[PDB]
Amino acid sequence: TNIRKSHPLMKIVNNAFIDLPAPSNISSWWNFGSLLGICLILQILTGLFLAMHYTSDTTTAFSSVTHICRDVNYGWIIRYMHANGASMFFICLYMHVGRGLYYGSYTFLETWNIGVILLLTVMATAFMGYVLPWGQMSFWGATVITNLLSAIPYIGTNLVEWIWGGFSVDKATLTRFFAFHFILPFIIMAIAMVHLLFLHETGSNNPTGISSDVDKIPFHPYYTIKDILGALLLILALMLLVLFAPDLLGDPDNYTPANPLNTPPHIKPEWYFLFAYAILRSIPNKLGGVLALAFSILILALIPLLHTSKQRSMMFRPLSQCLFWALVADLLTLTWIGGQPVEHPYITIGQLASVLYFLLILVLMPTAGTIENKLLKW
Amino acid sequence: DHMSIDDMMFVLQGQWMRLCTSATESEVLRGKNLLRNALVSHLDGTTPVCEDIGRSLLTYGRRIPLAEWESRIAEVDARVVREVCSKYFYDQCPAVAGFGPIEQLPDYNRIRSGMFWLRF
Amino acid sequence: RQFGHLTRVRHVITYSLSPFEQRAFPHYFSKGIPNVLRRTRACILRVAPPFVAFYLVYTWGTQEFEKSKRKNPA
Amino acid sequence: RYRQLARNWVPTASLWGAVGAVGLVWATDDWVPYINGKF
Amino acid sequence: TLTARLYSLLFRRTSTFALTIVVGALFFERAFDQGADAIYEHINEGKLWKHIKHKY
Amino acid sequence: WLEGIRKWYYNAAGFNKLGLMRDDTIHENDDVKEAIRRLPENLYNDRVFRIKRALDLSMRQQILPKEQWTKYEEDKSYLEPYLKEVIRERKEREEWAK
Amino acid sequence: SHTDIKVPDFSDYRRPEVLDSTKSSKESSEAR
Amino acid sequence: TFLRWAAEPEHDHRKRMGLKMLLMMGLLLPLVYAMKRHKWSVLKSRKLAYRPP
Ligand SMILES: CCCCCCCCCCCCCCCCCC(=O)OC[C@H](COP(=O)([O-])OCC(O)COP(=O)([O-])OC[C@@H](COC(=O)CCCCCCCCCCCCCCCCC)OC(=O)CCCCCCCCCCCCCCCCC)OC(=O)CCCCCCCCCCCCCCCCC
Ligand SMILES: CCCCC/C=C/C/C=C/CCCCCCCC(=O)O[C@H](COC(=O)CCCCCCCCCCCCCCC)COP(=O)(O)OCC[N+](C)(C)C
Ligand SMILES: CCCCCCCC/C=C/CCCCCCCC(=O)O[C@H](COC(=O)CCCCCCCCCCC)COP(=O)(O)OCCN
Ligand SMILES: CCCCCCCC/C=C/CCCCCCCC(=O)O[C@H](COC(=O)CCCCCCCCCCC)COP(=O)(O)OCCN
Ligand SMILES: CCCCCCCC/C=C\CCCCCCCC(=O)O[C@H](COC(=O)CCCCCCCCCCC)COP(=O)(O)OCCN
Ligand code: HEM
Ligand code: HEM
Ligand SMILES: CCCCCCCCCCCCO[C@@H]1O[C@H](CO)[C@@H](O[C@H]2O[C@H](CO)[C@@H](O)[C@H](O)[C@H]2O)[C@H](O)[C@H]1O
Ligand SMILES: CC1=NC2=C(COCC2)C(=O)[C@@H]1c1ccc(Oc2ccc(OC(F)(F)F)cc2)cc1
Repeated sequence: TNIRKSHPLMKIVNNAFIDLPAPSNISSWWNFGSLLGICLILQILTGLFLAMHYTSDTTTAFSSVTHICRDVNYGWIIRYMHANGASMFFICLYMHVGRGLYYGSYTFLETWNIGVILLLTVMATAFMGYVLPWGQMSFWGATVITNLLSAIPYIGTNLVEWIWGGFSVDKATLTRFFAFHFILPFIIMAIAMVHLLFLHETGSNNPTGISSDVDKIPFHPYYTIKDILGALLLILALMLLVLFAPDLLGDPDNYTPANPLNTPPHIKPEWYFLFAYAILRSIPNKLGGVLALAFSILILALIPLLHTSKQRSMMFRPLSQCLFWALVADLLTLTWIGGQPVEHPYITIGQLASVLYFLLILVLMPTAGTIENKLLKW
Repeated sequence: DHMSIDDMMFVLQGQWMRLCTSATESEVLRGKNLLRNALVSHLDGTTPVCEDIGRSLLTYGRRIPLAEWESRIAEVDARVVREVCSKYFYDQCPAVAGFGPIEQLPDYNRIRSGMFWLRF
Repeated sequence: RQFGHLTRVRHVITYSLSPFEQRAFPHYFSKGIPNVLRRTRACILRVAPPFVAFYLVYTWGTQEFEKSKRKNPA
Repeated sequence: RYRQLARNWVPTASLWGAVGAVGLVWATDDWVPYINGKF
Repeated sequence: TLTARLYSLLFRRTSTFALTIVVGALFFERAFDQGADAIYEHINEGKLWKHIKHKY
Repeated sequence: WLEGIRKWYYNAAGFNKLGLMRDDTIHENDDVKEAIRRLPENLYNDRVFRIKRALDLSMRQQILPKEQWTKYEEDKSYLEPYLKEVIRERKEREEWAK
Repeated sequence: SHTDIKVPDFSDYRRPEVLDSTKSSKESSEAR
Repeated sequence: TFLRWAAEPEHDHRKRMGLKMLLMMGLLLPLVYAMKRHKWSVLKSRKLAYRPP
């Protein structure tokens, strides 16, 4: 009969992206999945090009990057794209996770935990990529952060030294981070394949939170056009940065070569890790700060069990909605705090923001679910 | 069957498309012969013929001799079938009605994209 | 599961129109502006409050950092 | 009643706990004689 | 209408719709480049090397 | 009173604005699946419709006229009886298996 | 009877070229 | 001025592209948006009718 439905390869693509029954009513918040895919492809291409020109020796590395920006043809636009690209990826990631929380998409457990892993994996990737230029921030950032694994009792010191491949972040660390940074996106692609595979078992959630089988529509052309529109908007955004403001989201110390003898005035990681930096910095004790940092991320994995509401989505849950936006604003605050030096009043703002964060996820929004239930006579 | 609606629609539109773009001489000869037989054999006995007279005068304002019909059919060829079918079918918007377990009945947009071919 | 056995629905009539029979932007501002206002009034008391508080904690704490870096007469 | 009248995985998970202990200790490399007892 | 003239002439046959688009992209590339360029180089009168190079 | 708050909350929740009843919004676990499955033709098709309606409105970012909103007083728990019994049954099989 | 289904009024969404219920829409088909 | 150029030789080229990107997006964003509305018009317009016996 029809090739799109039969052929072993075309069937999959058809089932996945053409004839897939999508809900009628998914919002712009469902754009982010496709956009994340784009982010991922974007990084791989721009990445691949950069890697045809870059070197991972301590001595050559900083200059090889600037060489891309001065002497390689269009090397500049490629490089700034891959860097703003990384920001756009984390925006897409945090938007995507947002939708998960608000609309109760995390009920799709397998899909969700894969997703947590995607997040961790992209985090590792971007952490190691930022080291690759070998700027002041790159170097001192990578040093402080990797050192946290020293706080692991018994094995900490040994473990951090084995990661490094020596006694500090040095030649061997950079060369291995280059390697890891290259192969990780590949593994992200597969995990993402799987991420989708599980999603395709249930089909999508929607903003009502109510099953939508009585009103599905073929993906193509409704959602083909709509994803494209979204991708345009992503490109609009990406290029606004690259072409008007390429350095807006970065730190200038990363234009100053890495120098093991002179520590920068304020050490920060990239903005997309600032909320977690600020949680870590709130705890006096170093292993405490480590376990808090890890929990600020891994808690994502627990949120499924903390669901109390009889309704899936927050659409009809006013009290929960307020708390959700509280969490969002708190994360904006945690980010602000994490970009700030450890002084009054920020030390105390940070401590509070850190408390608020865990308080919301583990106690307040569970409760609210339940209060709402009673307000509805169930 | 509740599960064949899409497949059915696809093959059917494919037929319209094929006739618009690529109808063969031979199959047109066949279509001619079908319609020839249809017209002759329908007008058989007093009632069908009485109706033909009656309706014809209302619709064409006269009765059309069988021999006239035949010379208009003889006119039709591959090119004519292609050309005419394109006028009415190729890249035009259909009207659609379904009743029953029509859960699988192609979305209107998909139906409309089926009224042309990217290859032509 | 694909279109054909998603679910069981009885007695529902869907009427619609070709895109080529219709305007892309029916009454875009005359209906749309009011609708957007309606949409915003609906959510702002849930969404805006936190961001107000952010702006305030950020205003205050930025200026508390200002003050503490100055000298005071003593 | 009938779970608790399970708890038949307690002696099997005892033997699996020794597999976990002895397994981590083999993969990682004193008071076991001969093996490593004589470095 | 103009659009009618265009539809029947260019867009009905899909082979033709394609031929239209490649040819039009050609003239659009040249036109858009030339015009935007002139827009930039008037916004930045005097400041570009190509404006001052006559001096050396 | 308690009921004063509950009524305010109902209007805040806002599912009523899409012409849904409370029971339409319950998240479908296995128990709920089954309760739906035991619904009589009248009650089932009605639900099918209310949701078609709401979903189509969700798409448009629209609501109904106030005249058409589901009234706090008129919202019957159509599902509870079916569901209370599905759950009674489950609890029974649990009990038994210990 | 089913004969008392009448199709709702689409006036609001129609292209202006197709508003006239007493004119062929085929005049405007090439345009549209 | 020289120190800016030294740090970012691309300053002028980038700004030229910025202009061309803004222009193309001015075209493409309403265009594709229009395409979206067209396809979706089928759905936006649709009227629902429940008709049990
Ligand atoms: C006191 C003085 C000091 C002030 C401080 C105190 C603060 C007080 C005020 C309170 C402020 C906080 C509260 C937030 C606002 C209030 C609530 C509100 O937003 O109500 C909306 C409310 C939401 O509707 P709903 O139906 O309830 O729910 C929405 C649905 O879930 C889904 O809706 P849909 O499916 O119909 O899709 C449409 C939707 C789509 O929504 C989404 O997808 C969300 C995000 C995408 C935006 C929309 C798509 C356009 C693409 C944007 C990016 C492209 C490049 C442009 C440059 C980016 C700008 C930096 O668009 C929107 O809803 C627009 C809202 C986007 C807000 C983004 C927040 C800004 C970030 C700032 C971070 C802070 C740090 C600053 C640093 C600067 C940067 C380096 O409804 C409406 O307003 C109607 C929605 C339709 C849009 C109307 C027309 C707007 C045009 C949209 C495109 C442009 C948007 C702007 C994006 C970026 C601007 C910076
Ligand atoms: C030539 C060498 C290139 C090698 C790589 C392969 C590329 C493929 C094509 C390249 C050349 C450009 C010609 C484009 C062909 C025409 C498209 C087409 O034929 O099909 C359109 C799909 O494109 C749409 O939507 C388009 C809207 C979305 C935007 C996507 C456009 C793709 C741009 C092409 C990229 C060029 C690559 C340059 C690299 C150096 C269909 O749209 P409609 O359903 O409304 O039409 C209905 C059919 N009617 C009008 C004939 C009745
Ligand atoms: C380790 C991960 C940590 C946890 C993850 C936290 C996620 C970070 C947050 C990013 C934003 C996520 C978006 C959440 C989903 C959006 C829900 C939503 O749109 O709610 C709107 C109000 O919209 C609006 O008012 C839309 C305005 C959008 C506000 C911009 C967000 C600010 C970014 C802050 C960055 C740090 C009401 O919509 P509904 O209830 O669907 O009702 C629609 C109308 N009937
Ligand atoms: C497999 C093919 C992939 C192609 C992807 C298709 C892109 C679809 C969307 C396009 C967005 C429209 C806006 C683009 C503006 C282009 C304007 C322009 O000509 O700018 C380019 C640079 O722009 C630019 O370089 C801007 C381009 C922005 C596109 C980025 C998104 C894709 C990421 C690529 C990463 C690997 C060069 O201008 P000039 O140097 O003056 O050259 C003169 C003309 N040759
Ligand atoms: C130790 C340090 C502390 C500092 C923390 C800073 C960060 C967060 C701060 C503040 C967020 C407060 C949000 C409260 C606003 C809620 C009340 C309100 O304005 O809107 C209610 C929503 O109802 C409802 O939602 C009912 C009211 C229930 C709201 C619960 C409040 C809890 C918020 C979290 C506080 C951390 C009414 O609005 P709608 O129902 O939308 O209808 C509008 C027309 N009446
Ligand atoms: C999730 C995908 C990826 C992310 C998030 C990512 C992130 C990053 C980040 C943040 C940087 C530092 C950018 C800077 O400020 O200079 C970077 C640099 C780099 N990345 Fe990636 N990257 C990804 C994929 C890839 C891939 C697949 C490759 C190569 C195959 C690659 C090659 C490079 C190279 C060579 C650099 C050094 C040049 C530079 O600094 O711009 N990246 N990456
Ligand atoms: C590389 C990163 C990721 C990619 C490429 C990706 C890809 C996608 C895609 C294509 C979809 C379907 C479209 C959509 O509904 O937005 C999707 C849905 C989903 N993803 Fe992700 N995702 C990523 C990360 C994550 C993360 C970090 C989480 C959670 C922590 C997550 C959880 C989900 C969930 C729950 C859905 C279903 C949403 C729904 O149907 O309502 N994903 N993802
Ligand atoms: C309000 C009382 C009246 C007199 C003081 C008026 C000044 C304004 C109030 C804050 C006083 C500053 O005194 C205090 O200093 C310490 C040290 O940096 C900071 O506080 C912090 O101290 C250490 C920082 O390493 C943390 O262990 C502790 O958990 C945290 O509270 C705050 O900034 C402030 O709580
Ligand atoms: C499948 C899918 N289901 C749903 C929605 C929306 O909700 C409904 C379900 C979607 O938006 C999507 C989707 C996802 C990706 C995409 O475009 C790609 C494809 C591949 C790609 O590279 C990669 F490495 F990932 F393979 C990068 C982008 C288009 C569409």
